[PDB]
Amino acid sequence: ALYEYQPLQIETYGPHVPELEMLGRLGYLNHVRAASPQDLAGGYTSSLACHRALQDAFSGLFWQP
Amino acid sequence: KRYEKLDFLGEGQFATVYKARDKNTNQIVAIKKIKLAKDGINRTALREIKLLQELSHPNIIGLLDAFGHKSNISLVFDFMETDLEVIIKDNSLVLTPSHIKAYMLMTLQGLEYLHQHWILHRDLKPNNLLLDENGVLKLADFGLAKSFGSPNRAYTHQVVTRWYRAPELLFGARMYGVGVDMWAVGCILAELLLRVPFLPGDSDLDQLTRIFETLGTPTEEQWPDMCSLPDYVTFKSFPGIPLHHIFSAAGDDLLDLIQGLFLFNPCARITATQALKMKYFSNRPGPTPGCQLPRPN
Amino acid sequence: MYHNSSQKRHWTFSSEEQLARLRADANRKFRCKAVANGPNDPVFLEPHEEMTLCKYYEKRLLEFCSVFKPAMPRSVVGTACMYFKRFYLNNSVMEYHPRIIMLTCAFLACKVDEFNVSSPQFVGNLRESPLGQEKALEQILEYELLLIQQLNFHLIVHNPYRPFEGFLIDLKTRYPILENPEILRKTADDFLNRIALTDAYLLYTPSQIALTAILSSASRAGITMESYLSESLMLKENRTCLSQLLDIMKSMRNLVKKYEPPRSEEVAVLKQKLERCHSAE
Ligand SMILES: CC(C)c1cnn2c(NCc3ccccc3)cc(NC[C@H]3CCNC[C@@H]3O)nc12
Repeated sequence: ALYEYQPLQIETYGPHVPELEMLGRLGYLNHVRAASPQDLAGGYTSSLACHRALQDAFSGLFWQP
Repeated sequence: KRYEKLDFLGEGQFATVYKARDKNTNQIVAIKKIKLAKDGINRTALREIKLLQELSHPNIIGLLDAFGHKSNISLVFDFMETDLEVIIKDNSLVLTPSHIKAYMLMTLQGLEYLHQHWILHRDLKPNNLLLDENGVLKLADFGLAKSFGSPNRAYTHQVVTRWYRAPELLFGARMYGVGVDMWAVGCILAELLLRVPFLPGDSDLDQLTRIFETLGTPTEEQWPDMCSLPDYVTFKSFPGIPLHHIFSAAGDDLLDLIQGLFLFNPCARITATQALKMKYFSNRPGPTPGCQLPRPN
Repeated sequence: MYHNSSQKRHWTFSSEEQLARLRADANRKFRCKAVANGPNDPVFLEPHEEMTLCKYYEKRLLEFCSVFKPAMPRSVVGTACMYFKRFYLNNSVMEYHPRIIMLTCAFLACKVDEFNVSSPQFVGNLRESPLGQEKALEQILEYELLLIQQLNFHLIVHNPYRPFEGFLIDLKTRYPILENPEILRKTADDFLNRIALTDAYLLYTPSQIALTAILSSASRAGITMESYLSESLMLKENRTCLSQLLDIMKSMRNLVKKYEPPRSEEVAVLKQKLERCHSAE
């Protein structure tokens, strides 16, 4: 009765959001402001702000009430 | 107003908590009745209301109902019998490796969900990890919890109980992410293992001394940009104690978990997701069922 | 996150006529109550007259939030305006005066969005005598729990503003056919301000609203963006989702075209009837 990680499947009713570590290698990070050294030192990376913006953009895009 | 008040469960700065029976179902609930001038309804109550209305996960406290009268609101929760602090302090309970695995697993699941919904708990400590009678741990006390990932907001740095406060908050980070909860999970894991507060600093500078004395003073190679933090002051170069000399009973898998949770660089410090993917959870022994977790009675 | 929000679950409705029923029912209950309190009396407002006053007081909320010192962030203004809309969905403008609920909506929004304004800083933004500011504060605090009860304790509001930024990032990185999508920003913000006056925020997702605003700015620019929808958003594989999405954006644009502002001489009469109904409450 061991754990095995399951990816936490929640339906976002909209397009696939590119994963947090892909954002730079897919060029999304060119189009947001960079994290300042203070922000970086605290753990804010602008991958956070980028990913949150992309997640909101696609959240319920395909949902109708 | 469908709630018959049974027992008194505690008082804190903003609220008194009571055990109540929901008359409409005969469920036992905890009613947190908010205490009070010209500011209206207390923000700590509204913070808890706004965030817990948007979250639904086994390992986060369910806000079952809310109601009130003229600026005195009251929030109804799942009744939890105990907290992890009572388990940690109860010298009659043995915290086996499977118990520690189970408590960690449920915490990180709750925290994974919470972090995926872009909320920092921002007050993680053994008090705030409540256990129901079925042995399901829930995150509770959302009074400091905040939405993160927005640069357009500054956050305060005085926002985890000192002993569980990450070094970026002690060095005065006003922008941060999941590292402030993931450090506190480290501190809780350490306290599950040791049965005593891991880094019990008397002040914020003493907390930094306790951290660096225990885990080593971070280099700018370990934590780039560290020197940029508002309240950065340089410390003496402590070597740190090797984690197997601290956690003498920890396996190498558990030491990798602990090490990942305690990285000084909050970017490099493991997320709840990547914590859950670590071989510590996947290995033997299995995490205990909630029905078999130790019950402080 | 919107896709599991209280907003999606409870406050995004199937049609503009479902909203009309809620409001008609709220108007009816005030009359039914007032007559049971001691029946087709011209002192009452009709639902369309309540609608004109709600449109008027939405606009005054916008102006209050516009001039507000310290500068109120766009998500607080959007959260306030959403509360104002949601309140007067199940509540009569004859029972609770919209000038007070406007301010209670703003005050609750400031608190909910962590825009830590003090009560004296808040009512200092009312162009009133200081006795009237303190009187207005008493009314703001008096109505605050009432607002929260009438919102069903669902306080988080998802505005189009962050999804709009997300699409503007996504356009730049994945859709190089639109070179410089920031040309769309001003005219997409204009559409976003227009669609906020309508019932769209109760009918569509904030992502749909944000996308409509972007694509309407693009169509206004002579830029086709069907390839963004089909190729980039993958709707080439699910034409039945492309159809639904284009229908939503079409219905949302038509919902802006059918918007008529609250007319100044109409409002000037309706306010007197509103005041008369409040005097004789
Ligand atoms: C408000 C809600 C989250 C809640 C549900 N059960 N419960 C209990 N139950 C009794 C108890 C006794 C001892 C240790 C833990 C729980 C006590 C309690 N006390 C209030 C605070 C105290 C600090 N820890 C977090 C609590 O919510 N809050 C709650």
